Amino acid sequence: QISVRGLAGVENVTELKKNFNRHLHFTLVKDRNVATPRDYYFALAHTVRDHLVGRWIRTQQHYYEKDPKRIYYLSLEFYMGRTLQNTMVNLALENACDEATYQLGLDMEELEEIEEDAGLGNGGLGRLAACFLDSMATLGLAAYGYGIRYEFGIFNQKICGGWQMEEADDWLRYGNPWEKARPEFTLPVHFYGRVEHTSQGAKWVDTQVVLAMPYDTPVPGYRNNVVNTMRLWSAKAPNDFNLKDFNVGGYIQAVLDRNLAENISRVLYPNDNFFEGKELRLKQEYFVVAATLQDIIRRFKSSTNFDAFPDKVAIQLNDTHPSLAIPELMRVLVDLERLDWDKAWEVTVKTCAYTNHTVIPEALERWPVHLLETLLPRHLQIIYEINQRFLNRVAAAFPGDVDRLRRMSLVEEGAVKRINMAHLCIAGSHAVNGVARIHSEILKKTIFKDFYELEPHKFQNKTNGITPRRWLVLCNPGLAEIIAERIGEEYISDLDQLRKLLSYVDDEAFIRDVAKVKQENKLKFAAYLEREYKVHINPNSLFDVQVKRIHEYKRQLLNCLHVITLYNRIKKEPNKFVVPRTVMIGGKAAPGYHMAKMIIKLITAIGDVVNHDPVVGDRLRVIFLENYRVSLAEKVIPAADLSEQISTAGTEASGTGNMKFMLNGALTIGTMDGANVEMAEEAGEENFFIFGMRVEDVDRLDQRGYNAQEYYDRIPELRQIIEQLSSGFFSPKQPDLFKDIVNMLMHHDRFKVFADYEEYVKCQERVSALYKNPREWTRMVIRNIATSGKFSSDRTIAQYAREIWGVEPSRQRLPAP
Amino acid sequence: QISVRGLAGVENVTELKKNFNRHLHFTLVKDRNVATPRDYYFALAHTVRDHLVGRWIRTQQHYYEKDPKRIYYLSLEFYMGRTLQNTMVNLALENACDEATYQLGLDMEELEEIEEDAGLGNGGLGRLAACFLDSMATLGLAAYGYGIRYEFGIFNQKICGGWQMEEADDWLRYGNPWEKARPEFTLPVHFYGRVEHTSQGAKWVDTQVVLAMPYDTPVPGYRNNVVNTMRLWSAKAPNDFNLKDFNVGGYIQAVLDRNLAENISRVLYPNDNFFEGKELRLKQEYFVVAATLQDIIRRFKSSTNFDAFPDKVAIQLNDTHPSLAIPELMRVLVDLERLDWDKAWEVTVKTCAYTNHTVIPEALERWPVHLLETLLPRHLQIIYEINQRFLNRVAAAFPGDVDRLRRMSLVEEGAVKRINMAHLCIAGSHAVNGVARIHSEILKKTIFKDFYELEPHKFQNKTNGITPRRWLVLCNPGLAEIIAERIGEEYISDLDQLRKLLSYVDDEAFIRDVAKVKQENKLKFAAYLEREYKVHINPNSLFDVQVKRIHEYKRQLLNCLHVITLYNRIKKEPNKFVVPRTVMIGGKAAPGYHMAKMIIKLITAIGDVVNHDPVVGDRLRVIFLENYRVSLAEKVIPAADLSEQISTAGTEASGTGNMKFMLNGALTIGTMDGANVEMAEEAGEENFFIFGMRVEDVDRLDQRGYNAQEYYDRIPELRQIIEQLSSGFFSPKQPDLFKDIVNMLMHHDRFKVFADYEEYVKCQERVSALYKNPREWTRMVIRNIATSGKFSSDRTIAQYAREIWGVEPSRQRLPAP
Ligand SMILES: *Cc1c(COP(=O)(O)O)cnc(C)c1O
Ligand SMILES: *Cc1c(COP(=O)(O)O)cnc(C)c1O
Ligand SMILES: CC(=O)N[C@@H]1O[C@H](CO)[C@@H](O)[C@H](O)[C@H]1O
Ligand SMILES: CC(=O)N[C@@H]1O[C@H](CO)[C@@H](O)[C@H](O)[C@H]1O
Repeated sequence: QISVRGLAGVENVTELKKNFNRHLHFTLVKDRNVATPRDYYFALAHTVRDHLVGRWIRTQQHYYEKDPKRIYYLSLEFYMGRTLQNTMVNLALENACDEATYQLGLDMEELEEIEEDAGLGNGGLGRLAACFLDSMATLGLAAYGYGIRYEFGIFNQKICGGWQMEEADDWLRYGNPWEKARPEFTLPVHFYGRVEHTSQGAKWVDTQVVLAMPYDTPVPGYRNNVVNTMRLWSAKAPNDFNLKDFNVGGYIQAVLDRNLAENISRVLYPNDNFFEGKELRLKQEYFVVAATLQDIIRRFKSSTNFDAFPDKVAIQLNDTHPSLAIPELMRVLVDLERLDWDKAWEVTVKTCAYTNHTVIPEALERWPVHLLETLLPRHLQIIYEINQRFLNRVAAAFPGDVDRLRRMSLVEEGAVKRINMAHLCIAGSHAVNGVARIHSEILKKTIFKDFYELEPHKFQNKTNGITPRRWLVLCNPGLAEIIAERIGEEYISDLDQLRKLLSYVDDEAFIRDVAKVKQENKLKFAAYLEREYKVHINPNSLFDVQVKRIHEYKRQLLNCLHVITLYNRIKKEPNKFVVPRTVMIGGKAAPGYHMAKMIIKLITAIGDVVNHDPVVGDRLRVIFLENYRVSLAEKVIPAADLSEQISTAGTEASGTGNMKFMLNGALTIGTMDGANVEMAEEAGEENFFIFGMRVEDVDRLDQRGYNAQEYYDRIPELRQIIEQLSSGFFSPKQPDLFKDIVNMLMHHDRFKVFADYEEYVKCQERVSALYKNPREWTRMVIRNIATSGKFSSDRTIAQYAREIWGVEPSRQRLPAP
Repeated sequence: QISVRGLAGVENVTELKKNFNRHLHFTLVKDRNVATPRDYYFALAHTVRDHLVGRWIRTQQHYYEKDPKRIYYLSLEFYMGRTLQNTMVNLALENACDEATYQLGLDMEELEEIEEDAGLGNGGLGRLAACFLDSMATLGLAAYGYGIRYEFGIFNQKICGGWQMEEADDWLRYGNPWEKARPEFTLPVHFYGRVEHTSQGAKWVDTQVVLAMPYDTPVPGYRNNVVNTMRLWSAKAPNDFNLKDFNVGGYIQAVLDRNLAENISRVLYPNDNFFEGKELRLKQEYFVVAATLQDIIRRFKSSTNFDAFPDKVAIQLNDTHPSLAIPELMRVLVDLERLDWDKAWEVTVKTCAYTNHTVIPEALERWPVHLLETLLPRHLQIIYEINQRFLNRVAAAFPGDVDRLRRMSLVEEGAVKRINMAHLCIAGSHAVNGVARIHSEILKKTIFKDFYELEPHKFQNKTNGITPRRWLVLCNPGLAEIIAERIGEEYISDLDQLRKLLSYVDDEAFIRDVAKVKQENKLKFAAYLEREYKVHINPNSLFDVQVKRIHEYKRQLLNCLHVITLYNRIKKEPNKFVVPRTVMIGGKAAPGYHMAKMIIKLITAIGDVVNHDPVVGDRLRVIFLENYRVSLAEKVIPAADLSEQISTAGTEASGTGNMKFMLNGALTIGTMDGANVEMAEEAGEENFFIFGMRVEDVDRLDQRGYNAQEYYDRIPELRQIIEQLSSGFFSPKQPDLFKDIVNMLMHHDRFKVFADYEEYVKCQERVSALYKNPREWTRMVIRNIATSGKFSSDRTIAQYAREIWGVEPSRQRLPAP
């Protein structure tokens, strides 16, 4: 039992064992003779859950009594992962439960592996929302996460014949012990219908009604007894009209068709940085917004002058997905509360804040007018009015600038009329932020330049972060322990204290412990790999890892080119020494993203060749990590030596995986993109492996005109690789299998893979040179870990609180349980 | 607190209050400040449930140890109603819980009204299965009820403008504390596909797979610590093929289409005594049978010579709904276990028993061959083989009788080929029974005459019954108490002891108590009527009740004719004295049964006229009891004076509502149909109000030819009624509203309403004459209650056990909890 895992004191262990047996009997209705590992997992989950309830109830009672300003984080994604260990960590019950289960003859770590991941997110955006919820609770903010309870989260990825196969993530199959259904708080949501203009105001009538049933999940802060709530809405059909609309096609059919309204919360769209304008997605977006706003207003009216609304409520929009909150708030205030437009607008603007997460054009939401027209007629009218008044403001500030007017319009003209949701968000929010310094600057200099010129005060930066609880203490206890031994435990909730480790960079003892922990993590992971999936990696090789969603801008393809280069160099000089490497690439491709699926096949195709070449031996291995998800991230990241963050400069808004690797003892090879810039700034550029074009360089190349052929003609090693791909060297039975990839690299590569190839290969050689010197590699690692403090989501949330929401974070512990 | 409700002893009450608060806090996550009545209901339900778990686990462990013969009751319907009070009654916790909640400042009776009915049945057939489960547990049989967990049970009936409106019964909305999901025991069910004949046997391949997930509900016996199980299957789509069948229409659509396989357990077909040959119904029937048989075999292989199978297993088929169990058992034994046909057939016949519940032709299941052909190709082949071998047996016993062969064939020739499931059941079962003596005789003399001649030994009778726990102790505690005061509590599990009450028929004290209880029940119900539904009945009037499903054979129309007769007689002689009556009619009509819906409208239309006629006053009231269901039956039956059981002789197989009224102190007016015959036999015909044609009389009339016109021409009062209906007297704004009803009564009444009119009216006059003499009315009531013992489902189950299943019932209490 390690120090940071809490105390396992007599009374506690005895009490836990007692309650464990209680739940196994009464809750699961089983006895020790027929109980399976899953039964034991659930008995433990219910036992831990019990310790959470008391504090959950008083935290909420507390907010009712003190009535502080409330923060509502709206997101269509919350990538939570597993909850058991995280709950134990935050409640300081890990060692007690470990002992209690040990005495019951059970291995707690094998029980934890039974829990299903709550994968209600695609990647970075969804996981950021999860880290934020943790930090808001740890900082004592009266915050509520609001989203959708998808019955099917991100699909489980299977690799068959080297190809990605998708299968439904039935995560609720065995039940979810963490959520609490609150059917009593069900709210109605309206769709379709038409607008009627009456004597006093407009009325939205003849609508289809769908019920929103909330499920609450507790979010515990770190050892402060604060337990906030994440409320997820589930779609339910009403019992009437969805059957009472008589004169029709039969009783049975009417009941079966209920699964037409309930499909709204059925599944998560599996896209990462890609907009898909489907009606079902729009319905989901309005569903979460409509239900949430009614809940917010209801809670407020308990706290009718809405002038104080902005003082008691803050609504944060995670991307444009929940952008309809702006016109919906206006609708309720104008149509239902009967406030004058101007007054309602003032309240709305002061209440909403918008966070932008990307500059990629194919990721921006632009909804066709005909869709909004049919599904939400009243909102479309409100949007037109907002646009009209906004453009009048622009025209007054920039007289005669007619092109500026069309550029800033919320309504985009063309083949099909569309509403630019990003423009909607900027107009209706008092604050707009990017997620990394370089991203926020790009927003002001390019994409939102016109808006910045009109309202410079709205634009801000809030560099992303990750929670040190899940991403250090939970997944890397070994490291957290050796750190605690030197500087105490205070850093867990004050990551900046990791800087104290700088005075240990020359400590022979510490250097040895740091390296020891990494080695243990690698052996641990190397074992998991065989135990599950039967694979052959060598724990002595350099663990080169690139895990994140598969996307062309992420450039998994550049990594592939390097891997093939290494392979060719070995075959050319077989008996020459090279630092052994285990290259691991993992990530999911969106089901309808062809090129992404082709990239996965190439990676496995390369492994098929490299992993079975006698001459290579155990000097180079290429493994594709199947079903990359939060729980897998918690295993591979602590075991990594090299972190690949190689997106084309200017494409990765921030990145968060980069921060996770830095905190866990891996060195980083990457481009000056997103948060990589600030990470290098914090650690010192001489302690980072930076390469490739900077944003300025990419722009030059575009002015010039990118011609991949040039690089192909002047770089022999690159030419060889392309010829191997084209000739079928990696696909014997299908010679032209990778023709699309080659065609893209050569004629229409929007991300300039070839442009950074030479610089990349050279930088990688420097990485291999340092790995040869264990002591110096580890000292550089220490300098990275020691300067990763700025990337704690606690820092990020404290900035949102003070600069956007107008609330003060607190580390004060709540009056016990 | 009344005696029969158990003890409320210090330690128990203290413990219950403690656990109540425990669940309210930890389970519901609420505190006394925000808890609603529903929250309190759930805290109490979980508290009572806890006392059930211990015994449930040891009962099952007990069956595993002693390995007795097991009884499997297969039914597509289980009309359970509410579970809270029933559980308390059977565990002897009613007074303790009453006191415990009282001390917590809560009214337990108002909490009980919050529980939703588990309406997984249509009427008599489904409720019989529920009473049987109770009796099997009370008699210590190792029995399991197997059915389907419909997410939508029988629709909730609303009356709008006098018409029936249907709305979805979302009974699981707030959760079900009584069931326990057992996802670990999920089993696959196959559909479609094709048959392949290989070297060694036939193979069913290329099928669609649907998963069957079981949910277990505890069934406690009466104070014997026995807790049996009712396992209900829920449909689940697999995560693969229902997504892995690549090369198709999109990821999102594939996930949404999962609600194509899961629709199997979505809703209960709302038909009572009416066959609807839809594919979805056939899928439900096979779904329950396939999942159940695999579960049975699996449990057996734990108990490979299947020769002992019939000694360890008994399968009871409730009607033909689960008839596919016969060919499915053969399929598994022949195709999977590789037993020779003859051996497999011997086992199947000795294992299965069939109970027939009706002789109405439109209720008999006859599935089109093309349906079975496409959905279950292997089963169709097995059915043909069974038929072939059965007909060879018939041909050998009755040489040259070619018409007998076509009459007995399982395959029905004609416009469309169909399989007669009843013939299938008789051929593949070792016992076939009717549900009342007269019904069982009709089966042998008519419908199944040919089969009886071939195998006389298979035909039996098992008169239906009702459980005295729910239908006396639970719904009429007042009566159970005054009975217990005189003869003890032993009768609750030995109803025959009620005969001792015969020696109290002249007891002035008892006569007074009996009448007092009825009066209290009527006041109680008269109040409920106003509290809910705002209505005006008078507690001093005779409560004339007819509650059951609306159907032409049940003759609610004959009752209507009498009601109109009374009304007309009053209008003719306003100032003449007549015994005051409150006529109550209630019941649901199947959504697609036009005539049934028209009958409901007529009843309310009559009330509209009669209830607002100044001259009538409070002498006659016509009320339509909305949403008749089990919970409503528990309220109205104890309050009834007159029970209407007036089906056309030979149409009501047994009836069970008739038994409920008899046990609760109501006199009966009825035809010699179903169990009415045996009830009159037991009580003495001079203590029953019998009228109308007997079965023999109906047959004569059919030989003759039924001509309604004759009765219309010779009965002035009847003529007047028909003319009032035709002229629009009961539908002013729609003069011909009831044209269909009149047309039917006059030209195509299959149930001869007019033929029994005169006899009915006269009998009703005799009922009014006796009601005028309180003392004599009550003495006759006592003679009915005292002779209702034979109708306890404990008697019924004991007979099934000894004469069909080959097992001995036991009243021995299980070794405590
Ligand atoms: C942290 C995380 C991400 C984000 O990784 P990036 O490299 O920033 O894209 C994606 N998926 C999972 C499961 C994560 O844990
Ligand atoms: C007992 C019962 C029935 C059966 O009544 P019959 O008059 O035999 O048709 C039908 N419905 C409910 C809810 C019952 O309690
Ligand atoms: C649309 C979307 O998911 N954008 C992503 O948001 C996360 C969290 O801010 C960033 O780290 C990532 O670089 C950016 O691509
Ligand atoms: C098909 C069907 O529901 N038949 C019914 O079965 C119940 C229970 O046996 C009988 O009481 C009733 O008279 C009979 O009509």
